[PDB]
Amino acid sequence: LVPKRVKYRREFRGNMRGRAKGGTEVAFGEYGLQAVEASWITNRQIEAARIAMTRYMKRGGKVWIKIFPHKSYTSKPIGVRMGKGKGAPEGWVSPVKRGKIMFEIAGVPEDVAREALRLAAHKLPVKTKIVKR
Amino acid sequence: SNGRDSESKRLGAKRADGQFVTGGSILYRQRGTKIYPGTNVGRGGDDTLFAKTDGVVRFERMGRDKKKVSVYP
Amino acid sequence: MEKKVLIVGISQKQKDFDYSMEELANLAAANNMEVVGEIRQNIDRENRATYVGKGKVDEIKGLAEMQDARLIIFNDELSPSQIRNLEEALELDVMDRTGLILAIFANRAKTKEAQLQVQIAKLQYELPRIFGQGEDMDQQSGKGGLSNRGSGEKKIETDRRTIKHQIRHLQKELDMLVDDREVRRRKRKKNEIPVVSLVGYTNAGKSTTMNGLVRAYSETADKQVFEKDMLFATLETSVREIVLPDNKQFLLTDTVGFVSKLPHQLVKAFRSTLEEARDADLLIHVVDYSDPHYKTMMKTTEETLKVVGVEDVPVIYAYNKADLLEDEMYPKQTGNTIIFSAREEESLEFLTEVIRKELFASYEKATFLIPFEAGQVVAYLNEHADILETEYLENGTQIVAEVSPADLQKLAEY
RNA sequence: GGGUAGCGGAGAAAUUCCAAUCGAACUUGGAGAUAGCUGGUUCUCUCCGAAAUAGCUUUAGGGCUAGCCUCGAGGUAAAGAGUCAUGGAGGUAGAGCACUGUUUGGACUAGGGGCCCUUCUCGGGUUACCGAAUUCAGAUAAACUCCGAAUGCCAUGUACUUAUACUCGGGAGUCAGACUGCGAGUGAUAAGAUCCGUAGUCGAAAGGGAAACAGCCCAGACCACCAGUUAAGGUCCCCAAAUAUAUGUUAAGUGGAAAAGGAUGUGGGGUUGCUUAGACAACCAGGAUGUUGGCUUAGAAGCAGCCACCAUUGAAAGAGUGCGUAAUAGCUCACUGGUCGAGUGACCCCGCGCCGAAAAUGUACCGGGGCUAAACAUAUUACCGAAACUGUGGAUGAACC
RNA sequence: AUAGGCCCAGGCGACUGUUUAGCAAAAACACAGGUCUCUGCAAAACCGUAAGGUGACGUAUAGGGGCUGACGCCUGCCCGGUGCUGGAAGGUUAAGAGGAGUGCUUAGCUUCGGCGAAGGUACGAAUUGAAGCCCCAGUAAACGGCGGCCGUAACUAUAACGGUCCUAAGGUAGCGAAAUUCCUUGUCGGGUAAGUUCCGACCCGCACGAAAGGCGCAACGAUCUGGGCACUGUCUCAACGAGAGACUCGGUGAAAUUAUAGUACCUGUGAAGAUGCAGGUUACCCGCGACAGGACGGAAAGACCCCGUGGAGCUUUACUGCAAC
RNA sequence: CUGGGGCGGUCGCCUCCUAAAGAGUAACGGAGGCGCCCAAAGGUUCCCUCAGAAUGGAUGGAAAUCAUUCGCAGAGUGUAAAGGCACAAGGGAGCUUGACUGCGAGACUGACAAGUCGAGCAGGGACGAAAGUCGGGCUUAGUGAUCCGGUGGUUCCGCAUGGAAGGGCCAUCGCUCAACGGAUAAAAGCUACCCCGGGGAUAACAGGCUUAUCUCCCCCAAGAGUCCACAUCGACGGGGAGGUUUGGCACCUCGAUGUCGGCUCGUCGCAUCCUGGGGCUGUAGUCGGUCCCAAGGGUUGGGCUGUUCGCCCAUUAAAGCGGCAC
RNA sequence: CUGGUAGUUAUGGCGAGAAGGUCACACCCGUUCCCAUACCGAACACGGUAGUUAAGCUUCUCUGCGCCAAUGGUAGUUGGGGGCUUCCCCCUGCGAGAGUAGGUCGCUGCCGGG
Ligand SMILES: Nc1nc2c(ncn2[C@@H]2O[C@H](COP(=O)(O)OP(=O)(O)NP(=O)(O)O)[C@@H](O)[C@H]2O)c(=O)[nH]1
Ligand SMILES: [K+]
Ligand SMILES: [Mg+2]
Ligand SMILES: [Mg+2]
Ligand SMILES: [Mg+2]
Ligand SMILES: [Mg+2]
Ligand SMILES: [Mg+2]
Ligand SMILES: [Mg+2]
Ligand SMILES: [Mg+2]
Ligand SMILES: [Mg+2]
Ligand SMILES: [Mg+2]
Ligand SMILES: [Mg+2]
Ligand SMILES: [Mg+2]
Ligand SMILES: [Mg+2]
Ligand SMILES: [Mg+2]
Ligand SMILES: [Mg+2]
Ligand SMILES: [Mg+2]
Ligand SMILES: [Mg+2]
Ligand SMILES: [Mg+2]
Ligand SMILES: [Mg+2]
Ligand SMILES: [Mg+2]
Ligand SMILES: [Mg+2]
Ligand SMILES: [Mg+2]
Ligand SMILES: [Mg+2]
Ligand SMILES: [Mg+2]
Ligand SMILES: [Mg+2]
Ligand SMILES: [Mg+2]
Ligand SMILES: [Mg+2]
Ligand SMILES: [Mg+2]
Ligand SMILES: [Mg+2]
Ligand SMILES: [Mg+2]
Ligand SMILES: [Mg+2]
Ligand SMILES: [Mg+2]
Ligand SMILES: [Mg+2]
Ligand SMILES: [Mg+2]
Ligand SMILES: [Mg+2]
Ligand SMILES: [Mg+2]
Ligand SMILES: [Mg+2]
Ligand SMILES: [Mg+2]
Ligand SMILES: [Mg+2]
Ligand SMILES: [Mg+2]
Ligand SMILES: [Mg+2]
Ligand SMILES: [Mg+2]
Ligand SMILES: [Mg+2]
Ligand SMILES: [Mg+2]
Ligand SMILES: [Mg+2]
Ligand SMILES: [Mg+2]
Ligand SMILES: [Mg+2]
Ligand SMILES: [Mg+2]
Ligand SMILES: [Mg+2]
Ligand SMILES: [Mg+2]
Ligand SMILES: [Mg+2]
Ligand SMILES: [Mg+2]
Ligand SMILES: [Mg+2]
Ligand SMILES: [Mg+2]
Repeated sequence: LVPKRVKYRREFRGNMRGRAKGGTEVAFGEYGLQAVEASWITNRQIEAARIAMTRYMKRGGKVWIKIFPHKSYTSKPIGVRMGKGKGAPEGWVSPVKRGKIMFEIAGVPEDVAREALRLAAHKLPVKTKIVKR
Repeated sequence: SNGRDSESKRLGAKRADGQFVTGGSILYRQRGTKIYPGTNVGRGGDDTLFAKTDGVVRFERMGRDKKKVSVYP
Repeated sequence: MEKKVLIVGISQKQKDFDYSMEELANLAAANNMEVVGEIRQNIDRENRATYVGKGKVDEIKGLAEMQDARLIIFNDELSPSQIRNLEEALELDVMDRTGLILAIFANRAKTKEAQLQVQIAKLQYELPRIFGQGEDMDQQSGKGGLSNRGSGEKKIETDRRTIKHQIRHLQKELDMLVDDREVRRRKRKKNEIPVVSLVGYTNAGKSTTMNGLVRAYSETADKQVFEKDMLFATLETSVREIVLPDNKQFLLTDTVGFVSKLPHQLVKAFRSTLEEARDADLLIHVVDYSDPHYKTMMKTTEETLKVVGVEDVPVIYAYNKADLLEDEMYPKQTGNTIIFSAREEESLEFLTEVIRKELFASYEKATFLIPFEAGQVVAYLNEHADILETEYLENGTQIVAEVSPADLQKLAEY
């Protein structure tokens, strides 16, 4: 998951204060994985969690990724002093605020959904809760 | 490759609503008409709004989305 | 959108230089790069300053702008200076065959043991190319030749403590993960079960031959290896129990593929993977017969196996993908030579017979008389030997079979 | 014994030698060279008391003007400060998707590309391979806004408090700042990092607390007192004051470092299934029959594997829950009557705990002792506790009578 | 008692000499030899303002300067650029010469307005006016520089031979992991039980490279490098003995250093490494012989590093100058 | 200038974001522009409305022009961006030169130098029937002082007097002075032969903070392991501890904390190399593997490399890893 | 009653449906004159009033689109305190945006004709 293009190549880290303004109620699937505390979810973590959910379902039922990594983040290499302008873009993150349903799934029984989502949750740097519609 | 920026142009309101001003007092500095000339007010060549006569400054609405500054003696 | 690259080759009196270029183009497709240009220069010995003659270095720069290639790929491993001289002369990025293979593995590689092997290679490959830059770095802008107490050198251990120390850490880590293989070997070794190891060139079809023999001749036929029409599909050895319809048992092992001009650093890592092949009872060399350059592929393979340390091991030269031809018949044998199609069952049933001729020779016929009270021994003969006939008397059961010498000690009383 | 002398000699050449001095000798003079640099600069009390910023600078550790201090003077609807009221400018927080960008999933047709193709791929029939619109639902933003606060800011008042303000002169110092909180950037949402904003303290602030501890908490030292009351923080002993009161929690020395994750810890709630016409635990029978159900296989007889998974005797027993056999035999469960005589079994939420938890001289992650409260929670009240404030006496500046 | 250790194999320098008085004795300097160049004699060159000198009481087989460095074999291609030397007489240029004219001034003349001689004065055009430069030739033991592309070379020549493009010309002979080698502890051998050093073949410098010489080379060296024999307290691993000092006594008697000191340890704390602060833990008072962990011990206002509109020496196609020619 | 200095980059002006809803506000923070242009692209009068899509039409094609309907701007606005603009500031046409001279109450902005806006008055105009508007351009960049020269003008001065020379005043022109408040008309390097003044304001060593990186330990479990996730391993991802690495920072020390390796002497941690005890094992046995407990003692002679390290020879029960100013 | 002309954030607008007409208003007929078209009497201008409410115009109904919009709650937040500090919580005051109940097919002034 990467933005096809971006207005600006570099961008503020921002902050993660408050409950997510939207996407706090499961809207597509039966079951959803709700963030309980805030964190940056990198695209590498979203892919890890997606494959983990999907493999366990065996091409059965649907998986909605409700978060997208819109925000680039930069880094400085090792052995580079501070200054000389902002570092090069490294990757892509989605700042997930608390209460944000990150994944949703439908078309499998509760037990498989609940199992799929715990496998997904173990790849994410955030405390999760499984919630249903 | 960045590092540049112009001097700030100290735009915005220079006298308050309800304040006695002398003729020629700049009321508002602006690019374009954020605010429009009212009664006894003129728009300078760079959109500066100024009092044409002495009087009290009044910022009014002039129709839903627009705004104007008048000077009533 | 696959980026644009340009490939450069030099015939140092190479036997089939034409293939080496086709292959490097195939490799470039595998790394996901679009080969726009093919620059061939026919000199005897390579220019130790710019790999190609300084004349061609312009002829490339010219074609690289006309085709718009972001980087240029060189068919031989380039010296450090050899690279820097091109970087400046071309004003473009440069990647030799070694760095191009190291990229392909790095992608394809999805086990720790593999990932480390390839990290060790890339570091061993890159270490030099940083050395000359790391020494030149701050020779102009230095501490006035260090007339101070600071002590030490910025000449050595700028690289050797940045890289080379971590190469020592990564080898120490890889040694620990290959010593754990001796513990997984332990049971097979102790049980003295004969090992039939597949080798060959990439795409040869060996991971497919394996899949074939696991469908047909495995108790658990749910488990097939990854097969696909890409270069270096497999990178980690598999081991699968093959139980023939007669009840003879061997292990079938599928390894990494080989490819011409394989980096002398990757070769050190390979030795760990081919550990089962060197210790194999039989060696099955699979060649792609359908391809034109198969005598070229086969010799390049053998030359590699010698470097890996595969010596004095019974070999069988299986020629594969027969179906792609119309002239040749499917199953044929001519000593070590065997023509077959990995897709087809008849081919495998035939390959199976060839294995059963080389491994289970010591299996000879013998007669046994087992009283009814010790039935368990009838089960052993039904499970661990090929029964020809099963005779029944009043005193007990009389069964004549092909058994191993190991069984002719155990059932000796019968 | 002689010669070559410093803008110079001499040199089989090293910057080598020219009186213990040599990339240019020694001595006197110019000369108290110059030094935006370092060091140093000597009596006392009283009143006030900064700055470490802006701009410009061959400027960046210098300077100049301004800002901030001080002294004097002047005029002065008091023009300064706070709050209330009233008015107003302004797009941040939040939010939102109306625009612009980023984006998920449907539905919808265009088309092109796959796919078959009477075809010249002109036209059909399919597509889920792409596709640009289109709507429906749903997201997202420092450089998006249909919206939009709190504050802050500018004014006005005939409001209530308060006491500064401004102008002109004389004299400055300052132009390395630090940390803490809050809002940002840079960084890795690292730094006792760096750079702004904003408040505070330090700087230039002693006192009490935080073991010790510029920058944290409390609070400002005119002098004296063997007086009093309080702040933060405390009250078992070191050590002044509660071994205080009430109701709970914790067993970990948790308290008195540490996460993902893991778990039959313990307290409280809240749903809920079975239950003296007998549950749940154990103990006493039974646990059969078609029948080795069929296929498969050498053998598969409940129990390698595949496919079915019906009925039967009644108290009910699966075409079988685990072991076992080579296959059989054998032991066991489910599932029922009997005995026994009260509870027993799921799930969710909260409190406090547990594991996860390894570093180098010596206990060493409460200052110590030591604590099962001397810990924690909620509520209460006494006391201790500062150079705070008060009392008494004294000294002293200013203003006004 | 006093009197060479020796041998094998490399690098460098021919050699004996010379050198950084006081950290370098060498591979550096010198050297004989080589070559280039200047110099016709009041020589050139050098010192000096000059006179006067050295050169030389010499005279091209001589003298000055540059480079190279015995000897042996050799020293390739390039004169396009830069220098030097010569040529040519066009272009440009200075002072000087020249003085057409033009301002200013005024005796007059004025039709008002303006004209305006003579003289004076301030400028001044053409024309004239050298070297240098611009241009042409030579010169590399002057400063310097010494390529690609495409085929055939079946081999074998890392660098041939044949086509082309460009160049002033394309690095010749010889040599090559080197006092020179990035990949590189290059590859194979030797030597060792084990050899990143050493030695010798392959590969190798993008060609190291021919008088800032290339390649050899007997003799020579307090030169550097590798190996062997001798021999041994160098070491396994230390022991004993002698003298001088140390120590005690008698005599004599300094020094650097030093805020005052009744000057423990641990863990912490703090300008982030504490004898001195906190909490603990230890500890009777005073010495002598010993040892150096600490007192961020002593010594020297850090040589490194930065800064200062601080110096100084050196360079040059930095600026501006000056001698000399 | 500079998260030491050098190298690279930058230096003045304009727009935005950073900027915390007045103004202002830093960084070698994030993005872009400028060093002009226009005789109309200026003034004024009058008149007008754009983009795009649907639909139909010859050359005509997805897209030229024409017609219709729907179209608040999805266009345009010389030129970046922001703020504006459909009564248009956008588009036509007619006449024009106000892209005027003298000024200017009063404001804004500013340390100063400068910069910005300005009603209104007079002279004389342009357009307009008049009202009126017009001292350039929708607004905000497009520039550079003084000194010294040049040209033009002049009821100014003219060194006894008349002139003149020369100066003054008004107008205007000539340097990338761009390091853009401009040291001069005129300015590059080396110092390891160095020197002085200073600085822990500032680097190299060690300490400190930090812990990205590093080492070690974990979670999840797709895989590997002959069947078989968890004997032994473990991808994609996730969470910690440590403070030995590579780094970041510049807090102590520049009136000196004076050095890598080796030698001598050790001491400490345990994340244990050996020896001791145990659990699991792909533990038949032997030989092993792995984890738990365990720091009492022990833990080597050589060759090569200056080498820590490494490689090798030969041993050993073992030839542990770290800390202590490496 | 209708023509003109103002004011008022669209509660005023748009869209849909209906009715009305010498009392104006309008379209409508003409191009001789003033005056027009970068071509066109379309427009602009001028002269007519045969013809018609079809359209604009005026009045009436409608909540489909827009527009306006409480209360309550929430977000945020000044000040004051706490934590386990990517942040979170408590007290006091202020208090959105969205969403919702609901409101709206305007209101108001002058002048002429009726
Ligand atoms: N027609 C045909 N195709 C074959 C045959 N054998 C293999 N292939 C195809 O060739 C592909 C490449 O062979 P595969 O076994 O996957 O590769 P491999 O031999 O394992 N090589 P590697 O593992 O190194 O990538 C197979 O995936 C299969 O599609 C054959 O006999 N005939
Ligand atoms: K998680
Ligand atoms: Mg700014
Ligand atoms: Mg203007
Ligand atoms: Mg394969
Ligand atoms: Mg020297
Ligand atoms: Mg001397
Ligand atoms: Mg003097
Ligand atoms: Mg002096
Ligand atoms: Mg005071
Ligand atoms: Mg926001
Ligand atoms: Mg915003
Ligand atoms: Mg700081
Ligand atoms: Mg602050
Ligand atoms: Mg101070
Ligand atoms: Mg204090
Ligand atoms: Mg204290
Ligand atoms: Mg102090
Ligand atoms: Mg009290
Ligand atoms: Mg007490
Ligand atoms: Mg007091
Ligand atoms: Mg010599
Ligand atoms: Mg010496
Ligand atoms: Mg010596
Ligand atoms: Mg003479
Ligand atoms: Mg020489
Ligand atoms: Mg000579
Ligand atoms: Mg000449
Ligand atoms: Mg060797
Ligand atoms: Mg050596
Ligand atoms: Mg020559
Ligand atoms: Mg030469
Ligand atoms: Mg020589
Ligand atoms: Mg000698
Ligand atoms: Mg004595
Ligand atoms: Mg103490
Ligand atoms: Mg001593
Ligand atoms: Mg010292
Ligand atoms: Mg000093
Ligand atoms: Mg720097
Ligand atoms: Mg720094
Ligand atoms: Mg602002
Ligand atoms: Mg005169
Ligand atoms: Mg400047
Ligand atoms: Mg030297
Ligand atoms: Mg000094
Ligand atoms: Mg410092
Ligand atoms: Mg500084
Ligand atoms: Mg350091
Ligand atoms: Mg220190
Ligand atoms: Mg700092
Ligand atoms: Mg000192
Ligand atoms: Mg342990
Ligand atoms: Mg050694
Ligand atoms: Mg040390």
